[PDB]
Amino acid sequence: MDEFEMIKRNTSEIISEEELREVLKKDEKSALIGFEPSGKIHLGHYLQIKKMIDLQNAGFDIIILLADLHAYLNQKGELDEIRKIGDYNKKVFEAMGLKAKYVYGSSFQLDKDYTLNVYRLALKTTLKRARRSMELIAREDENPKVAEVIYPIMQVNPAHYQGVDVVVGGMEQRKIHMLARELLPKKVVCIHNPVLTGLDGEGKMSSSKGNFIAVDDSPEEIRAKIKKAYCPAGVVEGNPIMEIAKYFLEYPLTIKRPEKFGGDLTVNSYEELESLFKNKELHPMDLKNAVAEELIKILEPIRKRLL
Ligand SMILES: N[C@@H](Cc1ccc2ccccc2c1)C(=O)O
Repeated sequence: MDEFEMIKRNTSEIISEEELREVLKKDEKSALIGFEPSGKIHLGHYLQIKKMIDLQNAGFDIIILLADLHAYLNQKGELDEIRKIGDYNKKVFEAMGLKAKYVYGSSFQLDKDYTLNVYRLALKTTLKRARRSMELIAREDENPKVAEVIYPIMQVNPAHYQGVDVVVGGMEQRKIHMLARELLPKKVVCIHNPVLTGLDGEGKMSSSKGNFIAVDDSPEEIRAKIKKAYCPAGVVEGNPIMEIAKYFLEYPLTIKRPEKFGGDLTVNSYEELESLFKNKELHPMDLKNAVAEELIKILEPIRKRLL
């Protein structure tokens, strides 16, 4: 893959690919991602950090916004607590091999000019649109709060995009990103990552929902987690184990199997893995065993580096 294709790889969308190519032509390029700090850093975060590392390899300076105040607004707790979690998060991303600069939302998001821009952009953003943009982001709430519609206008604040060529996030961010693209002086390139399915398989992988593999989980816990994971034969859609195989595993992948169930297998691409599986020629147990073991290896230097 040339640089663009390495960046494109495993992304759900790039807005736009022709803005991206324009950016690649510059020397100094910078890419931002923001995270509500999470108590556990899981494969969902790792997917995104891997993409930040792609960009880093392509010569981008990486900025990570530790979005404590957004996390406050999105009901994840008190600010001082969210900040400590953010410092943990920082440690985990650095363990992953990302070389980035880290900015804490609270350090600038209470400045008068920032706030004035929250208010300015609240006048330009409808309630309907704001609520729409948060459908995939908002904390579950029977009685949705005003905080919910403040969150996306804050996320579109020009201070976040000053000097940044590209913003990265999951597909759940896309409506907020489209709003920024409409409201800011400068259109920033959006690169969107896919959103991982939970181990249990209903919704998406989340720290607050107990359906995650944390990058620091021990080998034992990773096995037990992937043991109980949802993963039907021939069913590639919403299968977290196949997602793990697609997004984390290096190919060719040598799957282990007893001789009495076809013997050890080699798949030279995720494409090959997918057909073998969708043809009901690779059973869940065998895929599960192979994903658990390759994951442990993948994660080992991160978990050990975290000690
Ligand atoms: N909304 C994100 C956090 C988040 C908050 C503010 C941002 C500002 C600019 C670019 C990305 C940003 C991501 C989350 O769901 O974790």
